[PDB]
Amino acid sequence: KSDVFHLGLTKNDLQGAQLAIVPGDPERVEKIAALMDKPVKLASHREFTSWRAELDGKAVIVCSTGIGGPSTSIAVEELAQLGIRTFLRIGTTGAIQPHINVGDVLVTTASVRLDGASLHFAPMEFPAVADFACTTALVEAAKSIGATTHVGVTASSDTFYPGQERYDTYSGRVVRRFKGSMEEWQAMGVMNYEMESATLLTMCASQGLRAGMVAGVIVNRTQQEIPNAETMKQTESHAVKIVVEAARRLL
Amino acid sequence: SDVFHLGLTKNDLQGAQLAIVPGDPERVEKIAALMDKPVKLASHREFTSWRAELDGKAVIVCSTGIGGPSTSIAVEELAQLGIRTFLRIGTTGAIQPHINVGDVLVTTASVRLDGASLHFAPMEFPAVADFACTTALVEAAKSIGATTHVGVTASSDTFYPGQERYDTYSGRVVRRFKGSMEEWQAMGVMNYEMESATLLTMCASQGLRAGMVAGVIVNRTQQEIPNAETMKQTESHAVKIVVEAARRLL
Amino acid sequence: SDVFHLGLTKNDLQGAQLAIVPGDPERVEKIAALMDKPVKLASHREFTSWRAELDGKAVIVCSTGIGGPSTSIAVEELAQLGIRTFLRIGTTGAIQPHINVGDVLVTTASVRLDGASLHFAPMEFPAVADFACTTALVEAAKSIGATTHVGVTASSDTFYPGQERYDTYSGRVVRRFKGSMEEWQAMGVMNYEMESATLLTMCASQGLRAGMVAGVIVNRTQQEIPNAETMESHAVKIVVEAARRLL
Amino acid sequence: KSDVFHLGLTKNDLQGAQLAIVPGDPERVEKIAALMDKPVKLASHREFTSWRAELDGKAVIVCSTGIGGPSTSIAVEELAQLGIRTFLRIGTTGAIQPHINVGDVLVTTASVRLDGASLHFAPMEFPAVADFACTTALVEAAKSIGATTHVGVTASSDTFYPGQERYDTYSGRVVRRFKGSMEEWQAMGVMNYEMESATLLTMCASQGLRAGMVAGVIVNRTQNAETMKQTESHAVKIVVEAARRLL
Amino acid sequence: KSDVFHLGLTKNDLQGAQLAIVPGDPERVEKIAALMDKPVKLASHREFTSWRAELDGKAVIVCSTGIGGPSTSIAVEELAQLGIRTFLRIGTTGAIQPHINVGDVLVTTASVRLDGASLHFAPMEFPAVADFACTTALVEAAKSIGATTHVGVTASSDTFYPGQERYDTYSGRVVRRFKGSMEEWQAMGVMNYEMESATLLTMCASQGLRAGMVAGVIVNRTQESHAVKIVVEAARRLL
Amino acid sequence: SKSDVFHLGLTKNDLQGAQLAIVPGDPERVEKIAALMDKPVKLASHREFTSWRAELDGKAVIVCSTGIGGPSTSIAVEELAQLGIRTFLRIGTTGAIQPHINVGDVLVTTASVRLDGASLHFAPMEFPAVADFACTTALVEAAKSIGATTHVGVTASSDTFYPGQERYDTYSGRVVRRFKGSMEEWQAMGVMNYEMESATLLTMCASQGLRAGMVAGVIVNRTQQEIPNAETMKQTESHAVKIVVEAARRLL
Ligand SMILES: O=c1ccn2c(n1)O[C@H]1[C@H](O)[C@@H](CO)O[C@H]12
Ligand SMILES: O=c1ccn2c(n1)O[C@H]1[C@H](O)[C@@H](CO)O[C@H]12
Ligand SMILES: [K+]
Ligand SMILES: [K+]
Ligand SMILES: [K+]
Repeated sequence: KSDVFHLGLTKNDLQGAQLAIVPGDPERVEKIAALMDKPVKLASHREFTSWRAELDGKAVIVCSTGIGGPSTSIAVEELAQLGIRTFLRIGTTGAIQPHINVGDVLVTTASVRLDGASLHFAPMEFPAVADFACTTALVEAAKSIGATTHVGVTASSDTFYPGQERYDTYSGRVVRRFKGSMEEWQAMGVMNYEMESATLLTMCASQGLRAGMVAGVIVNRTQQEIPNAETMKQTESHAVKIVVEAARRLL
Repeated sequence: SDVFHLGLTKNDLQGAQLAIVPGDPERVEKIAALMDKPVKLASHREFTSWRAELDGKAVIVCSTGIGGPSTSIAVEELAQLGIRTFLRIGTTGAIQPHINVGDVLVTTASVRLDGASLHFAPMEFPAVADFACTTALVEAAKSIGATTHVGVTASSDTFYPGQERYDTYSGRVVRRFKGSMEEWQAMGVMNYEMESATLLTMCASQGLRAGMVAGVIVNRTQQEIPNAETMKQTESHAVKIVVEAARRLL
Repeated sequence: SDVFHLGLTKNDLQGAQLAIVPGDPERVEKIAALMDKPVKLASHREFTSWRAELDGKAVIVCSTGIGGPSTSIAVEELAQLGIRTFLRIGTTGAIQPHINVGDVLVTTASVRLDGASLHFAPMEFPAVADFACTTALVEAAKSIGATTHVGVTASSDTFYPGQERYDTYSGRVVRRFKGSMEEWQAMGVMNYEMESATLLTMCASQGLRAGMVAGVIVNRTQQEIPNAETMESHAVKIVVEAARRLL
Repeated sequence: KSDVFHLGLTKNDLQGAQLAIVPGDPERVEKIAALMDKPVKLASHREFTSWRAELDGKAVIVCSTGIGGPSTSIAVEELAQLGIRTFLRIGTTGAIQPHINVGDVLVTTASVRLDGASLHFAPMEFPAVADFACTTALVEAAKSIGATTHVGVTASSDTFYPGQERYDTYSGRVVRRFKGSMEEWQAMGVMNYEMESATLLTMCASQGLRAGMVAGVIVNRTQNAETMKQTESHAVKIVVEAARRLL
Repeated sequence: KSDVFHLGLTKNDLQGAQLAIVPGDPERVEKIAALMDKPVKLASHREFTSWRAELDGKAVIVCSTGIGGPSTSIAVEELAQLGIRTFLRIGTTGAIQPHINVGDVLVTTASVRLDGASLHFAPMEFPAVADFACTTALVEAAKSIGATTHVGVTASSDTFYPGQERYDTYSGRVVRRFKGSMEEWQAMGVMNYEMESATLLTMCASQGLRAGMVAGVIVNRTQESHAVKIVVEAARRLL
Repeated sequence: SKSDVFHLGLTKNDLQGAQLAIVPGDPERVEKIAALMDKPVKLASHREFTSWRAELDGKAVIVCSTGIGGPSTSIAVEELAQLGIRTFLRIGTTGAIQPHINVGDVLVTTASVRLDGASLHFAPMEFPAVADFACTTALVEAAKSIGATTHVGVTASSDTFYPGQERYDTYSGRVVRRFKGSMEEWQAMGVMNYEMESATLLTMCASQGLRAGMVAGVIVNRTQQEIPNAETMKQTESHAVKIVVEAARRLL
């Protein structure tokens, strides 16, 4: 029994939930859901793992999107069908600005559309802009936690390699369009790359859905250290604490 | 004297770092008179500039004229003079049935139906407002009890075809814009105006802060032409909001 | 009155079918004063409009302000008012080493580096001047004896990055425009300005006649901004003589 | 532990393999592997589950891509880093031609690029084309198996909904560009919609890698479970047999 | 021998010519040349047939381009290599405005770039604009010949069928882009369709060569000798 | 004057039931391709469109030139399809851009980089300029039958011979921004060669239910110094022509 093609969920399964937290990794779903009351596994199909839970007496969904806009668009669409109206994406990310450290938290106001799925919802002229309420909740939750936060634009790429101008690859080549592109995003003040927000934010802002995006900085292109596992795990839980507190303000 | 178009010098600004940029040169005077020590600085072309003081802090008011090109000149030369924050105040025609004339719109980002924004960033880049600025605008409109709508604005290089107006000399709109208004409407776009895409883009991609607020004068979905007195209170209302917002950003 | 921006009525025009359209409102009166019976009409925003008379015919002078968007407003509403021929007089930056400040440039067509022209025709459509208007402009220029250059113009939505000026706040220009000036120059492009692409496209694609002429106030192969200070009535007298031939 | 960032694989894991079969669904990896000799699990991370097997004494990889071009581009790139030079996508699909029925097998010569990831590898003018040897192998194996086979173009979309012009959705609207697009693909002779091939074929064709695609039609858009299953098993047999001819 | 790859012409063959009249049809070259002094056949390769004649004691070239921008661009480049600096195209065309009649002469000021080759010389933003002295000579020649002449914008298409929105084809299909395009061109005041001017004009205007465009109307979509005489007389004025 | 089509000057009767056409660019090459077949006979010649009929294993086959470029290619293909042709085999010569490809080698195109304008008149840029599988198979097999050294892959199809193939030895010596550094990119992407008709041919056929294939003889290598004389070039041309005819046999 399922009301949607991919997620293997019913409207009944949601228990009146209208907000979902949407990480990329199916394995981070339970860990996120465990921070709320009465966490319970719902379904798991392909890259879509969903759990339901409770915040302040209200039902909340946690569901993975997988990597990239296409699978993200499927989860967002099918959750919307089942009644979700607010989406909070939590992620990890690599920063392209020197002044941003591993451990910091990024809140995305809007994304550069280096994806394709967003164009399936709005013409490129349309802004991949986050919901103001969502962004406010995220920024506020970050501050009441004491996290060092940066708010601004994020480049959202359909690839991990060429679209983020990595040259350490099989071909060692990046297509004309992306040559010298990172230095250009940096000069334009772009904070980071990730791979889902352009699709998420465009498809929501153009369909009367609310969307927010927050991420933990676990690496920095422009820095020379690495550094290590324990801070990456620590920062991750920061962002996770943050997205849950934000969700609390939006219920 | 220092910049080509505005005819202003670094000295004229008095260490001012924030600017309110209306479109109408004739509205500059008024906005500035709402603050302490209003003083006229210059007037060239569509650029009239005044200095004023807000909580003891120098602030500039400078008209942009209609459209991205002249806006982009005003902002650039002001940034050259030290301005880092820009708050646009304007008038708009709502295109959502639920938005009544006299409402206040705060723009988080704009649909880029202009050309000047492309001179700063490729189309993929979001014409997104600065968070602090948008927050200040929202909190000002609320503290003043204005019915506020917060969302996306379609920013057009034309008043007529780009906003799909057919009541014209030619009566035709180019293919790309045939059926575009209903599209924007279905997408939740609040309104049309003609500067924010250039503004938000050129600021967000150059390390400058920008926000925009506007008062609704018309509604492309309602039939009653607005009351000549409501439009006036609304404008002064949007103007009250932008001035209050600037205080938070000083 | 009859229109949303200009504050004009058909009556104000007095049967005028031609308009001279400069950018700066503060020189509308100065152009009007070259003709007979100049009378100010209106002034709202960047649109200052005057009426004059040339060889016993009514002529309008109305400023566009800087850029296609306000130009598109002026042109459209003037058209509603009955204007069918538009002659733009402007200032410009030369990108060819041999063009002197004070020279008169007549534009056959423009490189569309704007956005407003796209609101009238797809990019494939040429931003081309009306041939009668261009002939009148060239013929009038030959009458005056001005050092004149005829050809293509780059029309930009910005004064700075779109014309590849680097002396700016950021000192950077977006990828699209890096090394663009050199390319227009190699293509034989004469100059930069900010309104002709919009004007010529919206007119050529709506059955309206349009001409374009400008005085050089900077050579960009030398510097980004004029000194200047400076101090071309030549282009202005040419646009008036031209309008004379088109009445 | 790992030579790549996502797949969690080292070169040793491939045991010299140069060919990978790439399904989308991580849970179909075992079943495909199970058709070959000495099938063994390798790793599972995110949507990337990988198995190794053997075909006529040669090491073969099966690795899922997840849904869509972005994750696909990661799987292919990292596998290429591990030494894979030939990629065969196996899939399920919905036909958009009236003459293409469920149970049929489609071999894709090239794809309509309705995705974003292909552009990170080559400009839009570049063909998202399959490698000829792979296509030959897939076609010949299908003929060997007796499958009703269609060889041609496929539409590859970054979405399952608007990009395939579905309206039975939360918004009930499809963006301008995709309005009436299905009927156009149909009149152009396009066989089907799926979600990975544009990325897969473009990134391979522009990087000296071989790629091909076969899929089973389980559904027709213009108009049961057990016959859906029996079809997939046949398209799966097809890809495995084609793999043999490419080793 | 030849100094160029396709035309099979030598610089010597031009005898100093600096102006070319460029028809589309190779079979039309001889006819045009025979309206001038001392017409001599030069070469004939692929769709490029070239003659030399003499006009007012000046060497002039007549060279066919074939149909379409690509071969047109080959002929122009290779003629420019041989010293040609001025190109006048003479063509046939279908008018798309009710007021233009078959037998009328059209002079093109600029073209809608519905082609590909023009993009090999300038970005789409660049106008496919004709040279002013050439357009002037064509317009003044038209008066001399006594032809009903319209001056304005031409739609230059890479195809004869779908790009001119013809549906009477094998497929009966025209691609999204060109569905409803003819009516829009008409509403924009576009005069006619043809297939070479966008390329010709763009490549000349962006490379410092002079080009002009004139054509006889052979059909009107809403329902050649003059044009040839005009192009020859205009060539006189440009020597 | 008896033609069912606007340009070609051909009637259906002329085809005598033919359903396949060989479509070279050069009008002068039509006669010589038909000469590899039985009972060849000239049908017509108008503009750059010269056509012959001939027999292959007892079946009527058309040979018709397209002229240089997608526009006249698009006319020749459309009007022949009207006449009944359903399969098109283009044979050309080409300049290779890969060092490993030798002059005299033969290229079979699986799909083309669309550096043309005519293709867009049949399908948006997203659509692949891809060859029919049967035709490509026929050409590859035929290449083996003849014994040619064959490469199969992607071709760059450009609307110009000069700036679009990044040639600088020109009147202007200028190459527009889009094409600056393009040959090096195509090379890096594995593209085999440049030519000027295939993007149009392949797109219009693949998006209109027609079959099309592309084979070419390499008469020059852009990466190499030495340029072969007409003798070895004519020799190359012969091989490709033999291959297109042999390939046609398998498609009848
Ligand atoms: O380099 C120059 C010189 C003059 N102009 C210019 N660029 O653009 C034109 C603007 O409308 C206006 C802005 O200065 O004046 C024109
Ligand atoms: O509608 C028309 C009518 C005539 N022409 C045309 N389009 O294009 C020109 C081609 O060179 C050639 C193709 O028929 O003839 C010209
Ligand atoms: K995925
Ligand atoms: K203005
Ligand atoms: K040709």
